[PDB]
Amino acid sequence: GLYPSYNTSPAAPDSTGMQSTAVQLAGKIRLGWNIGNTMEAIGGETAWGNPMVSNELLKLVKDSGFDAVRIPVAWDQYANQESAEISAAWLNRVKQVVQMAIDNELYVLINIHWDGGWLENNITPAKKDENNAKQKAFWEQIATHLRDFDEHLLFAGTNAPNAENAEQMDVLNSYLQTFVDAVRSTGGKNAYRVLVLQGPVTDIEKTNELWTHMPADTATDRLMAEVHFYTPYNFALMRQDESWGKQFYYWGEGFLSTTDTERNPTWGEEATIDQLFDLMKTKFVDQGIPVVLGEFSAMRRTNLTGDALTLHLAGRAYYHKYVTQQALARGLLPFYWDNGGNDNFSSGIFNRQQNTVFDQQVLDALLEGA
Ligand SMILES: *[C@H]1O[C@H](CO)[C@@H](O[C@@H]2O[C@H](CO[C@H]3OC[C@@H](O)[C@H](O)[C@H]3O)[C@@H](O[C@@H]3O[C@H](CO[C@H]4OC[C@@H](O)[C@H](O)[C@H]4O)[C@@H](O[C@@H]4O[C@H](CO)[C@@H](O)[C@H](O)[C@H]4O)[C@H](O)[C@H]3O)[C@H](O)[C@H]2O)[C@H](O)[C@H]1F
Repeated sequence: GLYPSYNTSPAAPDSTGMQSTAVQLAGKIRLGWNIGNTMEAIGGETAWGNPMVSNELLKLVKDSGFDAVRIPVAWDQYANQESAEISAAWLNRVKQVVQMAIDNELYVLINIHWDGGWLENNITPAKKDENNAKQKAFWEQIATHLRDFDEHLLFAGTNAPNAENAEQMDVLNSYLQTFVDAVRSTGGKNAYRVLVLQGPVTDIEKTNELWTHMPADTATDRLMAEVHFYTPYNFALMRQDESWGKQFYYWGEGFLSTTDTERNPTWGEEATIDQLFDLMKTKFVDQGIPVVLGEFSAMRRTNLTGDALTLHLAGRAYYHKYVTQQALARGLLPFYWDNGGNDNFSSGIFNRQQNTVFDQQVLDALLEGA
């Protein structure tokens, strides 16, 4: 025992408000919104330029057409490093955000995010034992504190674990098992809660290649898989050209340039999106395991001027509709990655300071795809 036990009040198993299976719950969610760069920000909830989460925001998210929110949460910076005890004040703040999301009739997925990297960048044999110990200690606390919420609340054990090979995959399977056991151990509604497990690098191709089995669960039919999606990188995230490749400003049938043609895609088009999603349908969905698509977005390039900009914006919108639509058609639940920014290279579709829509075009694209 590196750390004390935090499974200090285990409760009797409680199935009340927990009647849905993972498949049934996935049936209720078609469009999801990440509260990005907020509860996971290093330095505090407001450290990365977003205000504290308010009811008014969650209300706008609901009223705009989202069924669910994914809330990235940081924990390690709030914990005593000797004991792994998480601040009581932080636990209550997270609980409070969950409560308000569930009061606006949203499903809610809470994780341990990148979190400064303690687990995420350490899917390795040398770190396996210490990280399991912290995974267990944190999840005991988070689950105990959030135990009484009904099936509107789901937990995801990690964010984007960096497992690049079979030996790292084995370590990841260990981290994911530690998460399930920790949560189930607390009892209460946590005996039945739907949990979400992440694939290697949350990458479709690597998941298809390395994923072996789901963790063992004392509960029946209560697990989902998770991947993320930024294909093609050159369009969605790349901000400068490199020796290895050029940025794409434009994407989709009908929105390609004839003037700056080096800025059209050379890969990662519709057929590729289709092919990648079909891998997750076969590995998971077709086997009765839904798949959460926890993170996707193509950033805005507002450093373009004139018809270049207009064309980028059209393709950028279509990209979000196509991903949303083609993911839903295959049993993946799309959660848009929103960082709150309204400036160049950002992904915020709301203006968080005013509780209004900043990017109506991408909002409509998402809803149409939905
Ligand atoms: C899936 O991928 C998503 C897309 O990459 C991830 O979201 C992105 O997260 C990074 C944080 O990265 C850490 O967590 C993820 C790990 O994979 C990384 O290895 C870690 O480094 C965010 O970057 C942070 O952004 C904040 C906020 O400001 C920026 O973003 C908003 C935009 O409007 C603005 O123009 C950007 O400047 C940065 O905080 C600011 O920093 C400056 C400089 O010190 C300071 O003046 C500001 O006051 C301060 O607010 C921060 O330094 C930067 O790391 C991405 O914005 C986010 O999209 C997702 O986490 C992953 F799971």
